[PDB]
Amino acid sequence: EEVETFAFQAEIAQLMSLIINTFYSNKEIFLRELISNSSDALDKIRYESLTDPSKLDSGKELHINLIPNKQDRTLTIVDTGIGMTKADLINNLGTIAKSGTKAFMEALQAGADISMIGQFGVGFYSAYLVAEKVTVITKHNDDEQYAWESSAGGSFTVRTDTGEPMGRGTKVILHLKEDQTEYLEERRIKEIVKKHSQFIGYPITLFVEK
Ligand SMILES: Nc1ncnc2[nH]cnc12
Repeated sequence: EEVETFAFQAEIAQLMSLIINTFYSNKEIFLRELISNSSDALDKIRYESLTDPSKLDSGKELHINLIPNKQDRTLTIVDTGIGMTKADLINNLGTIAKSGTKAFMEALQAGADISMIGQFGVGFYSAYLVAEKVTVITKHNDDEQYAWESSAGGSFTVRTDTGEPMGRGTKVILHLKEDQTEYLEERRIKEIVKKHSQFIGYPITLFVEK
């Protein structure tokens, strides 16, 4: 029931402020970037399992689920990948985000655009193109289940998660901005997945709603 609050490193705070406040119409790349992250996490537990099959005792299925919820105005990306320890979460969700931001902003001045964010290892933060808040629920074999959350503004929280047990993996819950609800529509998500993620090597299931 204890919540810890952390400050973002200055460079990540600046990155998030850039993504939040730059005029950039091609916001759909956020989903490509989150699906790519999930794919990398699934590769990692698969790789670990090749020499230690017990790594899959927490779940043998390796997949990515996309879950829109119009009532909550949320779009959730679920994977059964390696997941993240508490230390991984605090360390910028397993990324080298300080140095990657630096490389990304230097690329932006030399004629790169925001869609190239994933080449600098910080594509997670493109979530803020379309979300006002992001909640990440995660479970790694070596640690307990945790919830990370941030509405930008310079800080994030970490707490033990009491929700439904996940087994192993990561859920990225996007609390969408009011003018970005097109990403809850079935036909729009399908369009984006077919365009940017057609060759991902894991089944991607787009859930539907009542
Ligand atoms: N889906 C994911 N799995 C593991 N680490 C991550 N860091 C960011 N997204 C992640």
